[PDB]
Amino acid sequence: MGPLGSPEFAKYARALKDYNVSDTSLLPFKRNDIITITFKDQENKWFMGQLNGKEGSFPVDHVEILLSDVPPPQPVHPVA
Repeated sequence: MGPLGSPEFAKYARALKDYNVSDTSLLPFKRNDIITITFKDQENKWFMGQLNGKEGSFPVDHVEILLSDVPPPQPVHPVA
C-alpha cells in the first residue's frame, strides 16, 4: 500500500436546522431539509448546495452529509 486510497468524500446533505444568510449569494433553508450538495468547498466550513429553486452556501454547523445518496422523506410547502 503506497498512497492512501479510501472512499473519503460526500454527495448529499441534510440541514439539521434553519439557516439564514444576508448577501444575495448564500442558500437559506429550514431544519430537516435535504441540501443537494452541488459542489463541496472546504469540506468542513462552507458548502455549496442547492434545493427548491435555491443555490448558495451554508456552514457545516447545521448540515449533515449523506454518503448513501438516498432521498429521505422531506416536506414541501412554498411559503407565500
